[PDB]
Amino acid sequence: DIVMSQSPSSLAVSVGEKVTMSCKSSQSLLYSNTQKNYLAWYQQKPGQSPKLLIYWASTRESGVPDRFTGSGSGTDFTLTISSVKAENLAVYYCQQYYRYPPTFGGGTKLELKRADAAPTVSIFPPSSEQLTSGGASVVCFLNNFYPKDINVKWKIDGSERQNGVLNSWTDQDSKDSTYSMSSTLTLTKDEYERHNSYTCEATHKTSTSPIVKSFNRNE
Amino acid sequence: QVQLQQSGAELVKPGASVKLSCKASGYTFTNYYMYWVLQRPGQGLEWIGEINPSNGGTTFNEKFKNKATLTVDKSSSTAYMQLNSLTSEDSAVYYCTRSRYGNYVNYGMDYWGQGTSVTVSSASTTPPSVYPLAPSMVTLGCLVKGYFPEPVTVTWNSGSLSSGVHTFPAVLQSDLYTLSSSVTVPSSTVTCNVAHPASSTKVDKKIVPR
Amino acid sequence: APDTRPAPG
Repeated sequence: DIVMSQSPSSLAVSVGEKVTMSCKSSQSLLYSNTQKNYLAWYQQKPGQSPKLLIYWASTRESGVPDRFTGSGSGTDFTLTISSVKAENLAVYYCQQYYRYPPTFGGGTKLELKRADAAPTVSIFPPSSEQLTSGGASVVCFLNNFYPKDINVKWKIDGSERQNGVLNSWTDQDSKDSTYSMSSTLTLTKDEYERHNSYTCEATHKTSTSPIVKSFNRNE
Repeated sequence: QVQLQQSGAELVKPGASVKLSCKASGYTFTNYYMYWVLQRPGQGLEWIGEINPSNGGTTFNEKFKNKATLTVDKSSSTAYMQLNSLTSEDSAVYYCTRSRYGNYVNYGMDYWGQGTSVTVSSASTTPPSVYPLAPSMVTLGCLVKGYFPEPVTVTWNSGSLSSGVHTFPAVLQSDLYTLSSSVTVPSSTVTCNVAHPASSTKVDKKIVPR
Repeated sequence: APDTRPAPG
């Protein structure tokens, strides 16, 4: 198969910026002396089907504004949005039709740039309702941080714990352009009741030291 | 005018088959190759195969040789894709799509169906357990655990509280789904409202500080 | 050279 590589996978932009995203191909998509390059660009917004923007590397599908510009030749292609609008925030895929199977790139997601924001971090004991099921979930919310890169680390009585941890990340918020994350440490009820201190440590670019939130089961 | 109408969502057990449909209108069906494309949850796009609706000839991706069968009914302008020996790896949204033809290739998939969600698990319909998460501005939450299938809806005070809500994507834990919702409010009751339509479930948990 | 197809119809 031809492999289509898009860089970067994620790109933060401002309304009004010029934006270039890149697409590289493992074989030449240029046929001979025809000056035709067998490459297309698609847009996908969340919960919608993909929309064709560009084909033959540089020709725009009808009804696509000229704010979108395809170019390149052979193996190296780019898509440019000359003046980004909010309605342009999406994933963009490239796709070759030089050879079967047709193959897509991995996509480049366009997000909105904003000022850095530290996570608000909250930790929650298991409810007594839940302890009754003989499982025990400790939840930790990390809310309204920017940028989206973050790590959560769990500690039980001081000792890191990696098993039974489940994380869930929101897409960029439409109100404030932040991200949020939920982390859940899942234990048996027996194990939960054998330990006293539960800690949730967040590492984010806004803080030189981790953000630590804990509770003691007896308190 | 041009329209691809795909069939309803699908929920099936491992080893089953589905036959998805894709009714085409607004153009001469037989004059465009029909492509099928899948998108696994939170992932990219992958081509499955093509059918030439005028003679019914097909080509598949190596990866879907035995997985998929493509056909058409010309008299109803419908393309069909059947999937066999279904694993949970095959849970995804499946698109049918019209390609434009020119210079001897299909150069652009210009109209897409809305997609068809196929979900493959051996789980059965299960209502969620709903647990409270109790602690100037304060945050509370609501853990929604062990339910099948998607989705659930979470609201806070019956819609009253719309500010400061994060409902997180569901996550798979023992073939059943779990999600969390948080809500932030000032200092002085809050109630989370979970609906699981599949199990005719509505449940209101009061969040009791401390 | 591209993988080619005949026109549908």
